[PDB]
Amino acid sequence: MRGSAHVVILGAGTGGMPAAYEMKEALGSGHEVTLISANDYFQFVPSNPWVGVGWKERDDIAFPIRHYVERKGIHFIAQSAEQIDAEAQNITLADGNTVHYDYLMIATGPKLAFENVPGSDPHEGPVQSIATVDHAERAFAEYQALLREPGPIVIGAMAGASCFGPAYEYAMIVASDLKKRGMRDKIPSFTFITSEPYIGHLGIQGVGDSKGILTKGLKEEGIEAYTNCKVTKVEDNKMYVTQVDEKGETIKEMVLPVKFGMMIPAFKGVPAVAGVEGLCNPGGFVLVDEHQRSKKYANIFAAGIAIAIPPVETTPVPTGAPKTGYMIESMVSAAVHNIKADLEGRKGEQTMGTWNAVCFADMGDRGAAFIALPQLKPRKVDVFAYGRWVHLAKVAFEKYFIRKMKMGVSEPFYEKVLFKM
Amino acid sequence: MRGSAHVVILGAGTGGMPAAYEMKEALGSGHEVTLISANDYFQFVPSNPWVGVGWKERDDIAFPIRHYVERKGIHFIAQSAEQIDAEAQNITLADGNTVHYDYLMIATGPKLAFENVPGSDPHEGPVQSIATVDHAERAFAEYQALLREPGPIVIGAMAGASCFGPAYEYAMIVASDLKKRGMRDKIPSFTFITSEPYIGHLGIQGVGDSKGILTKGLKEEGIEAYTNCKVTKVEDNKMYVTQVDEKGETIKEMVLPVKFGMMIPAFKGVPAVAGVEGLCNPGGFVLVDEHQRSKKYANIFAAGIAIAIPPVETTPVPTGAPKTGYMIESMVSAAVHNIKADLEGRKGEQTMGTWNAVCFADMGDRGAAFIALPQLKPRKVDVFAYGRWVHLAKVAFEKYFIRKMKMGVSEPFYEKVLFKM
Ligand SMILES: Cc1cc2nc3c(=O)[nH]c(=O)nc-3n(C[C@H](O)[C@H](O)[C@H](O)COP(=O)(O)OP(=O)(O)OC[C@H]3O[C@@H](n4cnc5c(N)ncnc54)[C@H](O)[C@@H]3O)c2cc1C
Ligand SMILES: Cc1cc2nc3c(=O)[nH]c(=O)nc-3n(C[C@H](O)[C@H](O)[C@H](O)COP(=O)(O)OP(=O)(O)OC[C@H]3O[C@@H](n4cnc5c(N)ncnc54)[C@H](O)[C@@H]3O)c2cc1C
Ligand SMILES: CCCCCCCCCCCCO[C@@H]1O[C@H](CO)[C@@H](O[C@H]2O[C@H](CO)[C@@H](O)[C@H](O)[C@H]2O)[C@H](O)[C@H]1O
Ligand SMILES: CCCCCCCCCCCCO[C@@H]1O[C@H](CO)[C@@H](O[C@H]2O[C@H](CO)[C@@H](O)[C@H](O)[C@H]2O)[C@H](O)[C@H]1O
Ligand SMILES: CCCCCCCCCCC1=C(C)C(=O)C(OC)=C(OC)C1=O
Ligand SMILES: CCCCCCCCCCC1=C(C)C(=O)C(OC)=C(OC)C1=O
Ligand SMILES: [S]
Ligand SMILES: [S]
Ligand SMILES: [S]
Ligand SMILES: [S]
Ligand SMILES: [S]
Ligand SMILES: [S]
Ligand SMILES: [S]
Ligand SMILES: [S]
Repeated sequence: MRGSAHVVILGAGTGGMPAAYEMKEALGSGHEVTLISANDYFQFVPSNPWVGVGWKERDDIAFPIRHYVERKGIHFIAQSAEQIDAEAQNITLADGNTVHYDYLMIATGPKLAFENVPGSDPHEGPVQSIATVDHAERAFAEYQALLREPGPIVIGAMAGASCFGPAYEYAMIVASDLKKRGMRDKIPSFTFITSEPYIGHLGIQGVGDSKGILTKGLKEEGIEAYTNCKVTKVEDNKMYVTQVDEKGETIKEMVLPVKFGMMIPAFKGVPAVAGVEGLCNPGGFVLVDEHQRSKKYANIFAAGIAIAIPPVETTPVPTGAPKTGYMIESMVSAAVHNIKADLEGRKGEQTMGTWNAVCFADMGDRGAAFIALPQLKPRKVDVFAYGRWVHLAKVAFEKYFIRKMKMGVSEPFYEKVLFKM
Repeated sequence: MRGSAHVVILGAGTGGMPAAYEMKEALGSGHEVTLISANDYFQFVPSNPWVGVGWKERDDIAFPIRHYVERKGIHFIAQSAEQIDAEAQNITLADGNTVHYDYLMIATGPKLAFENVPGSDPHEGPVQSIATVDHAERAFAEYQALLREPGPIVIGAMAGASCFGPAYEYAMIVASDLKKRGMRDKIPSFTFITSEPYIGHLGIQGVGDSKGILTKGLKEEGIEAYTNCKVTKVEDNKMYVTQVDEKGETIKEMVLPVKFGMMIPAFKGVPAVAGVEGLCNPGGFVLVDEHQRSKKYANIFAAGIAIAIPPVETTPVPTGAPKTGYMIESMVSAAVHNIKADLEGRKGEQTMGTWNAVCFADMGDRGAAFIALPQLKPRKVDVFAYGRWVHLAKVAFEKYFIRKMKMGVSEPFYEKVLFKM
């Protein structure tokens, strides 16, 4: 309402949860902050690969949202948005109720585009997913069925994927768990299929010695690896793969039987968001300016995987650059600051800052991590690390983030940097 | 004087220069700030290895101090301190004049302890030094004499050394320059001798894959490498080396002819500082608390290589941990803050923060760098990087630091971190 703006945050994930707390803290008691999300619980996404191999349980990485945001004055609606009318500024929920907003912050993350590859939906065949805790529990169930009846394994990343780290991670811990169960030698073949132009490209043209280190890691585990691949269909428990060369010409086709599989799908924008006229690019990603404001609607902002970021490279098989946690939080922080500014007359000048990608993968006793910025080479920081300490950092960060999501965030978030001061 | 404290900074190096500017900025017009140093010019130390192989000239890395600090209100005395009387609070200069102080900040850096190894002084034999621009110009002159009359090369680090990075760097660029001159095949032998327990220990128990990467680098260049070595004497152009095992027992002795050599010496405290009764440990390093205040004299502070830092490890051949640029600046910043606090009644609570080591080495087209913290394992950050980007960062940092040393420093120094914002 006038003088008491209603700010709605769509999606309670890595960007949306923090955004709700920060929005409420920034606006105070004079404004209404409503968080709307498809699930009633928060999940810590980077832990999903561990759930998928049974090293972690749902209860370790997820928790009910309601009580935590409500005690901060935030209204919570555990309902999926089905439709967004940007003119009337109304959101239609799954149950048919309508929520009005004065400002909308879209943090809806990715639609997992299984439809790009017929048969690839986790519910339609042997190719599973670890993108969400629901999918990862199902992936683990299929992993156990593999343990009962050993057969070929295929893990990797589809054409259009932008999130390659977790595929390597999942391949490695699957291999590790198989060894730990004395079951590794029962596996007929273990294949890694990726749309990357080379191993360890990671959608960012490589970082540090990612290529050499990931190549050697897969070889150490007896995992045969194919790059420049796109999967055309999954059918009769077989994966039809087409491999191209630098100029997109087919250099071979393959048919791989799959008893147990996991391919990271391409990400698109979720339907309620993509469905908003003039809001998104053809992928369903929100077109925003440097202030996280939609280029079409001045009272719509976006952060997280939901926003569109221009490519800088074009690979033989389509691939995308990842949108990772630290950059997401900078997007959120910026959106909250600029919305508050709007409420108080000013144009917020805050931006996301420099593009960066940061990723941590835990293999059990040791981890791998990278940091790359900015997007294009030569970079200011281009590092790849491996060791027990990376594992310890992942464990520590997970504990911290989950606690923050329960206790609330003021907050210039990453002051997890005073481990210096 | 009372109500107008006189603050003296001893030594105009990596810590002392910034300290003088920051002290003056922090105290203002009501207090006198005097900078006293042995040389009338500032030099950028990390560039010395390049001078030593002729890739850089003195004029690229050094400049006259006087006009730059004087225009900030800082008094400059280009004279070495010979004696410090901590009771009377008087400093005796080389020319016999005496300077009184109310507060003294010691930033005198290392005494290069050539006396530990008879014959090892650059002026007494073939073993040269790249620790200072004076030494590096002499090292380069000897390098040219090697070019005229090829003979064996020995590069490395003495027992008690704490600064290993530059030895590896110097070995690598010497090898590289020899190749570029079509002179590499004329060299009878190229040996690397270190007190480290293994290649790439770096006095910090290794960082990232420093061991594997430095080992392979030396092998690539046809440099034969010996660890756990101490040099007992240099005599008749021969280096007498003793190699021990884990328990300090001699496993062999060697006599290496040397036409051209460069060994990083052990560092001690400079004589004027070490000579102050009760100020220093037996190495001549100032004993300070976490606030950079001498444990004996409350109006004496210290920062940089001059302070004592307890060992965390004890190697078969004595070695030390390095004290590098970012930690030095945090020491300086702390000392300045706590001295100002003292002037205004309070006890400054500011500390150096977490121990860390950061180092950059430029090989020409590509560089190697590391970051390690804290000192003891398992670390929070333990990274080793290599690439063209490391080279670009070194080049950039040198330009920045030198410019800052001319323009002055307010200043919470490392905001060379807003390459993010
Ligand atoms: C397996 C995996 C591992 C990852 N590892 C890392 C890592 O190590 N480091 C790192 O920095 N990043 C990592 N990422 C990338 C990225 O940080 C995460 O994907 C992150 O969760 C993205 O945050 P988000 O807020 O944009 O989307 P999400 O966290 O997915 O949140 C989106 C939210 O919106 C909700 N939603 C969607 N549609 C609707 C709708 N119509 N109505 C209401 N709610 C809706 C969803 O339920 C969800 O709650 C990982 C990604 C995955 C998939
Ligand atoms: C070859 C080399 C490479 C290095 N590379 C790196 C690097 O890559 N990264 C990094 O972070 N660190 C590096 N270091 C380590 C460290 O950062 C430097 O040694 C740094 O210069 C130390 O700063 P300081 O202020 O303690 O001493 P210094 O910079 O040596 O300054 C001491 C000053 O005190 C003066 N002085 C000494 N005695 C007296 C006296 N009696 N009276 C008056 N003045 C006196 C000296 O002339 C000098 O000006 C390098 C060291 C060396 C030697
Ligand atoms: C985070 C995003 C990236 C993708 C996710 C993770 C992918 C899986 C990683 C597989 C790597 C396994 O392979 C491992 O690599 C490193 C090489 O750097 C080796 O380790 C080597 O360097 C490390 C330091 O970095 C040293 O501590 C170690 O002593 C040395 O041997 C290991 O001996 C090898 O076993
Ligand atoms: C900064 C303090 C440390 C000491 C100072 C410097 C010591 C000298 C460094 C010698 C290293 C030379 O050896 C070099 O190492 C790296 C391995 O990581 C290799 O490079 C490898 O990893 C890098 C990334 O980190 C990739 O960009 C590269 O494509 C890959 O081949 C090079 O092919 C090899 O030539
Ligand atoms: C340029 C700054 C990078 C941040 C590095 C320090 C600590 C944070 C690690 C990165 C990270 C972030 C930011 C993060 O938000 C996240 O969760 C989605 C992770 O997964 C575990 C991460 O690993
Ligand atoms: C933990 C923070 C580390 C700082 C990294 C970012 C940029 C600075 C590089 C380190 C460095 C410092 C601090 C530094 O003071 C210095 O000069 C003595 C260098 O030599 C070139 C350095 O390489
Ligand atoms: S997935
Ligand atoms: S990702
Ligand atoms: S990734
Ligand atoms: S990631
Ligand atoms: S040296
Ligand atoms: S050093
Ligand atoms: S070093
Ligand atoms: S260094």
